[PDB]
Amino acid sequence: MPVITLPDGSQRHYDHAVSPMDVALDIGPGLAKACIAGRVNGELVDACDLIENDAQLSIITAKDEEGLEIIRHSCAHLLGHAIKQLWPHTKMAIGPVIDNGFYYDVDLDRTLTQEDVEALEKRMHELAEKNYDVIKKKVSWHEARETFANRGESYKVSILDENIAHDDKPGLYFHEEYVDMCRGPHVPNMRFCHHFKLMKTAGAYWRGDSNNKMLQRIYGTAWA
Repeated sequence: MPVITLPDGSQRHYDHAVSPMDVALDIGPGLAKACIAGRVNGELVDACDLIENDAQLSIITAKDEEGLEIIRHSCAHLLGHAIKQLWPHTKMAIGPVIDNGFYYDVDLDRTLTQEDVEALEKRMHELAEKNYDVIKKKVSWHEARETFANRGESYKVSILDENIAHDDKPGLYFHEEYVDMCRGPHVPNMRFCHHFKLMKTAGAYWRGDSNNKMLQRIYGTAWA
């Protein structure tokens, strides 16, 4: 039975857990439509994450700096969704947000040409424009590992094996048939990710170790 307090001091008593999106909808249709994520007791969370206990809540929109960052991060997932359709054998490594954009390091046997990059961006636009919902599932370390092992995503499995505590609960984000992993937040729907472009590609050793495989880094940027 959380008591939710908004920035303006108004309070909402609930007798069941509610998500930032649930509260946004209770306030108005416009706020719900603009909602990208939320901040609960100082922590950024996805719009679908349940608030079990009392908390200070604010709704994050595309007008917030945090919203822009989330849009950029989700565009990295979009790149994964698209590249796995074009070259299914591609393995996804790390795809973070950077100052003014994002990138994704990938393992594929095709040395990407400019035409390949353009084909990748075209597919990203086609997919984002379908305005599909991003489905989040909080899972155990073991469920996350199984999910990526079944997809043959060895780099994601390596991140779980070496970089994530076994008691951590990774967040899985489903983009239709594609799945990625992150602390997020991520957008609730791809309608928020229509403005982006891919830029250049470069090389980057996996884990910065020259003993490892040289991956291809694909850079892009996105905006509100």
